[PDB]
Amino acid sequence: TKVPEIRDVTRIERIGAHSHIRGLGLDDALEPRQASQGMVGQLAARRAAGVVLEMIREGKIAGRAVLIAGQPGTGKTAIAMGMAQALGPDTPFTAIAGSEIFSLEMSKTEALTQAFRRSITVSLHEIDVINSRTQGFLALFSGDTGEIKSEVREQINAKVAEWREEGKAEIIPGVLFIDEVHMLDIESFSFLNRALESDMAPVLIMATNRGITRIRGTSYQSPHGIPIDLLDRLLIVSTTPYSEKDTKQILRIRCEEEDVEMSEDAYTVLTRIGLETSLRYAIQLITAASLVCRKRKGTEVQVDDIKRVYSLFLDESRSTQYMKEYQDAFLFN
Amino acid sequence: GAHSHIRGLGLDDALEPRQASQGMVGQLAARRAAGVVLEMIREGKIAGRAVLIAGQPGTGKTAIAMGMAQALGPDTPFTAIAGSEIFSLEMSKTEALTQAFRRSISLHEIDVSEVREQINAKVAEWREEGKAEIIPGVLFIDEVHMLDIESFSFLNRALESDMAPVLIMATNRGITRIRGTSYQSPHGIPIDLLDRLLIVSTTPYSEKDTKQILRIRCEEEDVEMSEDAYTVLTRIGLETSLRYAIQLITAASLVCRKRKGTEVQVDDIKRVYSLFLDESRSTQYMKEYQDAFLFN
Amino acid sequence: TKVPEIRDVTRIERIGAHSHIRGLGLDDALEPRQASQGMVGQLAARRAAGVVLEMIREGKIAGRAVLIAGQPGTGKTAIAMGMAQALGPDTPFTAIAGSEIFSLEMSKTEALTQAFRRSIGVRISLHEIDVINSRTQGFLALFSGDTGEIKSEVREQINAKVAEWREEGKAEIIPGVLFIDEVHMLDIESFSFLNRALESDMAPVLIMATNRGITRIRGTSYQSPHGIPIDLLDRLLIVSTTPYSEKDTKQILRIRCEEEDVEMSEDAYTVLTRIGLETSLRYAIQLITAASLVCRKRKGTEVQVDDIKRVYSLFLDESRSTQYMKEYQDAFLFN
Amino acid sequence: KIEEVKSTTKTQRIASHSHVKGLGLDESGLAKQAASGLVGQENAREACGVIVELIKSKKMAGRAVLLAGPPGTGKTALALAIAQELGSKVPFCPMVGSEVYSTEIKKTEVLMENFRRAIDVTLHDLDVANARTDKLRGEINKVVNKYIDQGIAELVPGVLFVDEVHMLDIECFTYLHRALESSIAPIVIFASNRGNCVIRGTEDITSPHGIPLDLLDRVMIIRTMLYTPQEMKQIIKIRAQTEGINISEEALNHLGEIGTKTTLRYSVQLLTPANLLAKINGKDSIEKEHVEEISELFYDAKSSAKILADQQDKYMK
Amino acid sequence: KIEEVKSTTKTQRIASHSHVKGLGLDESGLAKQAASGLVGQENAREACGVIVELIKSKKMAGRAVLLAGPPGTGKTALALAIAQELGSKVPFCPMVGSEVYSTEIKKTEVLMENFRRAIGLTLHDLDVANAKLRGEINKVVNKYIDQGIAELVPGVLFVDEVHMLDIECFTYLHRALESSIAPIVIFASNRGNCVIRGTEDITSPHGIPLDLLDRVMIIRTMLYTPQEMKQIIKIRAQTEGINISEEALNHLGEIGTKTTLRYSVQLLTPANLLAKINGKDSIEKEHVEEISELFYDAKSSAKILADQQD
Amino acid sequence: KIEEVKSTTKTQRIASHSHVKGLGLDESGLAKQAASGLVGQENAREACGVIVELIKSKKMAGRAVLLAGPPGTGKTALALAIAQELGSKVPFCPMVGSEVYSTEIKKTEVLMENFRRAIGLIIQDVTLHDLDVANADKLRGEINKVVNKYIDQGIAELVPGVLFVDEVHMLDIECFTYLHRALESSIAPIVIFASNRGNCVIRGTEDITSPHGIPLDLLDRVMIIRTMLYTPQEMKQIIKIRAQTEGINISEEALNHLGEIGTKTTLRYSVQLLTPANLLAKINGKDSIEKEHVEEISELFYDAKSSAKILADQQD
Ligand SMILES: Nc1ncnc2c1ncn2[C@@H]1O[C@H](COP(=O)(O)OP(=O)(O)O)[C@@H](O)[C@H]1O
Ligand SMILES: Nc1ncnc2c1ncn2[C@@H]1O[C@H](COP(=O)(O)OP(=O)(O)O)[C@@H](O)[C@H]1O
Ligand SMILES: Nc1ncnc2c1ncn2[C@@H]1O[C@H](COP(=O)(O)OP(=O)(O)O)[C@@H](O)[C@H]1O
Ligand SMILES: Nc1ncnc2c1ncn2[C@@H]1O[C@H](COP(=O)(O)OP(=O)(O)O)[C@@H](O)[C@H]1O
Ligand SMILES: Nc1ncnc2c1ncn2[C@@H]1O[C@H](COP(=O)(O)OP(=O)(O)O)[C@@H](O)[C@H]1O
Repeated sequence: TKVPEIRDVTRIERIGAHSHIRGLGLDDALEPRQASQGMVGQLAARRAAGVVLEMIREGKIAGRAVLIAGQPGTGKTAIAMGMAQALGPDTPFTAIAGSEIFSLEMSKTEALTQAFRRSITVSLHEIDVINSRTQGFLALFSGDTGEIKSEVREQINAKVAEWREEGKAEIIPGVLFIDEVHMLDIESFSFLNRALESDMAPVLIMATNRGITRIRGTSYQSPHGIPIDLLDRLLIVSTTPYSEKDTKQILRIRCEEEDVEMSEDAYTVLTRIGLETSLRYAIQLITAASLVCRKRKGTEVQVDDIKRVYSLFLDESRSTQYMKEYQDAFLFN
Repeated sequence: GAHSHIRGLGLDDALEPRQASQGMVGQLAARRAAGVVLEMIREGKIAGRAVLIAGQPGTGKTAIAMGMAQALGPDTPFTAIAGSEIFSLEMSKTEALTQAFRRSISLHEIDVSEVREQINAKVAEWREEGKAEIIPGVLFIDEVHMLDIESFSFLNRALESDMAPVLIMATNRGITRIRGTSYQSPHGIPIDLLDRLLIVSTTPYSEKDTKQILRIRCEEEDVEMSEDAYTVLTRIGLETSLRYAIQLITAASLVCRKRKGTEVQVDDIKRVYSLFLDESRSTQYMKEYQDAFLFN
Repeated sequence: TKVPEIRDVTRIERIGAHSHIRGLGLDDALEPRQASQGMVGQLAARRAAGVVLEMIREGKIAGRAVLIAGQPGTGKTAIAMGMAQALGPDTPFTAIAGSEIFSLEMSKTEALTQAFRRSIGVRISLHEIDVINSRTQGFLALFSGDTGEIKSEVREQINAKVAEWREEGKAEIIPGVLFIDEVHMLDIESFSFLNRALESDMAPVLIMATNRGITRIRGTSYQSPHGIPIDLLDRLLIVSTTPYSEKDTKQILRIRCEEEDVEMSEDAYTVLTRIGLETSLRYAIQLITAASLVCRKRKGTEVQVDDIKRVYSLFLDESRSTQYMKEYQDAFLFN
Repeated sequence: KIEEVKSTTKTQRIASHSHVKGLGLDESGLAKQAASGLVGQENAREACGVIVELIKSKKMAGRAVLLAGPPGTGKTALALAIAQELGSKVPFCPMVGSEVYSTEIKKTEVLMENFRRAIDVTLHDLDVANARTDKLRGEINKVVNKYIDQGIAELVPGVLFVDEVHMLDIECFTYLHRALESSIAPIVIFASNRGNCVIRGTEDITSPHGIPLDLLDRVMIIRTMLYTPQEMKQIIKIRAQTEGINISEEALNHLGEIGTKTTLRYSVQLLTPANLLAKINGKDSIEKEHVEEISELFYDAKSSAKILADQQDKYMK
Repeated sequence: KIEEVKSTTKTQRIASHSHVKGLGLDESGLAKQAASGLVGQENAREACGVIVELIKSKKMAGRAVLLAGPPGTGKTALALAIAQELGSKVPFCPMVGSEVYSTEIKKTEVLMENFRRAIGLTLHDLDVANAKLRGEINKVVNKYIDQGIAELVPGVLFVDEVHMLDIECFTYLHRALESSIAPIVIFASNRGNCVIRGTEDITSPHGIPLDLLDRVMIIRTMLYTPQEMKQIIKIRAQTEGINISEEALNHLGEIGTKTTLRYSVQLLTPANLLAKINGKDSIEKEHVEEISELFYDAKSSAKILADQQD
Repeated sequence: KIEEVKSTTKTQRIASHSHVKGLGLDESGLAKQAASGLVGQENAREACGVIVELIKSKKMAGRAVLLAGPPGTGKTALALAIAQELGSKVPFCPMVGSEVYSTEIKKTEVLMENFRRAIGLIIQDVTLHDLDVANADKLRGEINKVVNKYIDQGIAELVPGVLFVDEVHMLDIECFTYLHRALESSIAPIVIFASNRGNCVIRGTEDITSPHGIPLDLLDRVMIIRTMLYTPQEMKQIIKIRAQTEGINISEEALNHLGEIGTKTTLRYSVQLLTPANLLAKINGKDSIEKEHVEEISELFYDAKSSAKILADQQD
């Protein structure tokens, strides 16, 4: 009866690397200016997110959704995160994965309705941590799990039904981000079709990095692991992989958000690993490279403190290339 | 349905078919071999055995067992259920096949879970009275190669009863994988049941035999057809099927009626042939299309 | 409250063949002498069990187990039977195979707890106390055709009963010996139960036997040695048994004749040994009872080579028989 | 007791077929080139002119229609125009084949609430007022049977469209086939774009169109052909003037050559985000500079996997 | 309380063996050529004589018989001759291995009522006269044996098609076999190496696991010669009132060698009724040339269906 | 209401790691050759010196540590060495990934009882699973009402331990979701994985191959350290230390033969042949072990790699 004061359950650490994304950064005639609200590069895909931002406002997106298909490490989230900011200064944005719906504490219905209510002030699911059951104690009650009954879900759905015309309660459809869309089977793909028939459902952005793959759940192959009844209602934005000039600019914003002054010699060697191995690994080194400079007391990361942490921590490309060699010598007689 | 003109197998007392009798036209061997079983039912020796009618679909496989009920006593039940008819959602495989044996005895009209246990207790001593007697059924099963061995072991159970009807099965497949196990067996039947049943084989129709059936079914749906229309309709009866050549009867009785001719000419049969396809051309067309799309 | 007098309910038909072995056949300095206490051969695998017998005595087998890797027919059960006799005058023994846990009357945790309950010996085994207080059974073919239920609360009643009898000095507990035959039939929902049962102090010593090489682990899709998970193979002691020679095969068959009180001619021993090198040792033992019955039919009780060349053609072995259906079905694959 | 439950219809399903008025036929039984919304497809439009005769003259007892053709050749429009030939708002409930794989509700209720959505008031329209379920339909069927035996409310058969039919399993084909042998059942028009497929649930039986042979011989098959590049523009021209989107002639022919490489449902989908991009530049219609700009921002599904697969080999060595 | 429950037996499985009355052996233990119904099978009928003496001497403690041979070569007629020789009115119940897969009876119950069809006093007919209930009959059968008014006799259990039993039923066949009361379990197989049902990665001989194969004695049955198949059908014509001619058996043995023996015995009763329609008495050579064309078997029908369809 | 339930933490896993005292690092962060029991493996020991600094500086919010390397190299000895550098007996709970497949126990009640072993508390150190055995979701909920009241008064203190999870390719995809959810909540312990494979199928999907059998949404929060194989000049030093902890004298020629076994097989197989090579040495009346004893036990007992060859070669 009295829950507006407990509206604070927001993911800060997972989406905390996208702290320098304050919007798409577009002009009044849809043209990116190569540096705007922290976003750097990606000229082709950022313009296509502006056209989607139009069709949400006039109301042409009803019965449609967006799909972002590109290589991993090419800003598939930072485009979908800035669209939460450019659509409004306070929009909900939940970025659950595809494999995070196959759990054992709930079904695939209680784990996908929990995403469709976390993206509709406060979110609508945020009412269901206080108006459903009393929790919020120490660590093992995060390990333990209670359920939110459907009869609780029709108490809140009938509460705000008369507050809509009251004026003080306003609804804001946010943006749900289902990463790794091919992991979902069609026992849940027929639940996205049920919820997008509503009058308050958010815009549904998905992402994948797979070509013609198999639909999980059946024995047929479709593009991107999405059924063909739902592929014929999608807008597909594609991303282009970064270059040797865009990657130098990305890490310069991230060192600013983590107060480490690196030399210009160290910046051209950190994009050298970024061009070769990965982009989510090059920003991972920055914390563990500064901590070695602090123990030798310089407060300025040189090129030797990069090639030390490059030899200590591996990456995903080398950690399986070396175990391939050992399982080859183990196979040999 | 489309078996409404058969009133028996069309046999004399010496068991030789006269090739045109009681609606049955053609099927020289299998109508004679179903006269032996008609003597083996009357002599009370079919117990422990059943009939299987192998052959292509479109080949009298329903009307032979349909005629085997009216060539018996004058009012005898007949249940013709398919193979995959038992795979429902309202009932499991022990509910559907229980209502098949309760129908061809009808007892199922007296039934309509323990209601099956009270009527058998009711008719236990009502049968010894003699006011209304009991009769056996001619229970049919079409396309038995879609059943599984959780239902095949029920057929061995239900045939033990003294009030059981004569089972008549049917298939059109060769050495298949058994549904439920991992072995190959003939006709999709486990080998405990293949070694105890009579197998009848039907041969497909000729040019002359198909035309006599199309002449009969036109007189049952009272359409006046031309003579040149018949010799082009049976030509569809030999290349495609018989259930599709019987399907252009009604659908070309409207094209002639729309242009006010009251006689189905050769042009109308060569018009509805180009509108309503069949499974031999439609499956060919998308296979011919999806291969061309696969190339570039 | 009153069950020491209903002592023994045992299977006499499983362990009825290997009763001609009383001990292991070792000296005081752990070297075999090739003929002692029933044993006939395998001097390397019979003194490696002498090291295992020390670690159970000193108290260092807690955490490990024994694996016996060898062929079928070269005496894997008779080696583990020697550890039961040499660890005391009465230590329990249970020969349960791998494929007897897959029962439709009890789950795979009620069929492995009873194998760990039969091999805990208390002196005035622990499973025999439980089978009597539950219900009244042990009757003719109706109670063998039927079954009963075992309440789970009775097990902690008696496990807490002996927890008050042991420290008094009246009752003494002894860890037994458990044998798991054909370990390549156990799955990973049972291999993770043996790891959760060796953690105790009153647990028995596990002895496993297998005749498989690199076998797929049952329950998953990875291939390992012996069909055993990797968390268990790095705790095992593996002994290797070799096939028998011709001098050892006649010596075993010489011992098994006095147990079934048959007198065999000196010519028939040479042809019974040649079958023991052609099919198996277990098959040549099986012909002995069925050869003397033909001889008592013909009045004179002494089996020559005539009888051994008669029942060899009546009763086939399990290797020569499977060819005759394959050679028949090869003519059936052709039209 | 309540008979004003006016509208409870999935409008977003049939929003793309707002211009389909009728079949566009002559009184003799021939098809015109462009009439009542439809354009071209003279063979399948005459074949649906026979189905609307056998429905009205009580000759469709037990039969059904399978519209078999490539995707994007208007199988939904010829099955929607077949509902306006029956006359005066005969209902229409389209559904995909993969709709019945819902976890929260059983498969026998999804296909049942679609049958009671096709049978003015629909039968599922009365089943949402009386909720504020199998036990409720015993008395709701009773009162509509009470009304017709009184002689007030007339019962009409609808059209029930099942698209993507190869994903229906064998346990749901039998539930349909038990309902086709009723007296008040609607026409159960299917749709498939495939050849020989495996029936879902048997794993060894290859069948035509993913359909069992029990139902297949109660089925009339109609073939829809592909579209010419001349008749492709006349489809986009009707959809541009029904939505209020002016379009230049030189830009319409470029949008009609995109639909000769992809499906037609990709070209009609580009009408809205090209028009809203032409409102940024301050124009009323769309030109060739706009349609060429959308075709480099948005991709079709088949040419988006070709981008990722041709980089999949070069990313993994 | 009731002890006249005289007959409840599935008498269709043993209706085609109404001529077997024993193994037909002499005093010294050899086999005659044609005695007591059995014809041929010399090295298999003497093998079943040693099984009979191994039971009465109580030396079959935990063993079973496996009859491995091609179908049509007497695997059931030998298993009925054991139940006939080993005492009079000893129960016999031939089951098929595909009978434990029902949809209303658990495999615990459908295997338990098959053991108690074999143990006579049968244990199954006591459990049908008053119809757990079975435990009440235990005290009833307790008082009969110890008072001496009734004896306890075990029978013969015949498991045809053992390659279709799964791994859960084999353990129930292994536990209940090892009593001092359990009847002898006779197997029957016509396959070589197969996959154990329930493991699907492990191959074993005859579809039988190694727990129940190294305690089982194998007896092989050979095929039939065309001068022996003219003797089997001569008995079935005599034990049914069906007169026949010499030139009929000359053709009925040729159809025997082609398909099997069990199909030739099926073609007697329809061939007799074809000879009663025309008003004859004996099956001449026209009828056997006719019934072999009107009817078929499981091989020539499946081969003519694969070719005509394709 | 009890806080003296002293006996917990089963010691059969960590019985072979009594010589591990810590990482043994200098004041500058460079590795020593042999310090605090650990010998060799210098590159993977300096990397754990970086990780153990990140736990104290609280920058390990929602991360984990992989340890990829061949078996017999000490990825369990390293993970124990950083559960003692945190300070004053912080807990440690090792496991095997195929232990979540118990019969009667639910799949989450092996992981929930494993997380409560690695969270530690006149003050002595007890765990959250230490209190569960004393009083016995309702029995697990009233224990949490005791401990949260204690930190509000100022007596108790919660510390995170180390949850070593070995054989990570056996955890199915319904368990990694739990390991992604209860890793970053507030005070969850450091989760350390281990694997010795390459591209393995994620168990429960049968189509999606992945590096080390780990979902890709979890692998991008993981720092991978590589452990290398040993050389025989320091592999002798590993077996020299294990002999002095158990009190077993040994000769020079014995270790040079036992070091050759540790290169043909794992290192753990050469630690297996220390107690049954000493029990046979006391029978022959020799306190110290000569070369003929460890030659004798290496001929009696076999490893799992060599014993699988014997049964396969003699079968065909
Ligand atoms: N065009 C861009 N503008 C700003 N930041 C970017 C851009 N592309 C990538 N990034 C940064 O790179 C990181 C990649 O994040 P994410 O998009 O989740 O990876 P992926 O591309 O694999 O989905 C983010 O922290 C993001 O800030
Ligand atoms: N020998 C026959 N004589 C007369 N009509 C026949 C004959 N065989 C088939 N028909 C007709 O052909 C149609 C096919 O029916 P059915 O027996 O179900 O086909 P199938 O041969 O595929 O089983 C029926 O309408 C039946 O009347
Ligand atoms: N060294 C031995 N001493 C005595 N008997 C032996 C020896 N080796 C084999 N046997 C005999 O071989 C038979 C095999 O028994 P068992 O070990 O159960 O089978 P397997 O050898 O197939 O595992 C036993 O009857 C046993 O008497
Ligand atoms: N003959 C036609 N007349 C009018 N519009 C058509 C015609 N054919 C196709 N369309 C348009 O093309 C689209 C086809 O829809 P649909 O039937 O789902 O495609 P497909 O034929 O691939 O299934 C519809 O939006 C419809 O407006
Ligand atoms: N640096 C080291 N110092 C001392 N002992 C070590 C060292 N590394 C490994 N060991 C010993 O070697 C054994 C191997 O352990 P580990 O690497 O965990 O093997 P695995 O991962 O195959 O179980 C351990 O018992 C440990 O005692």
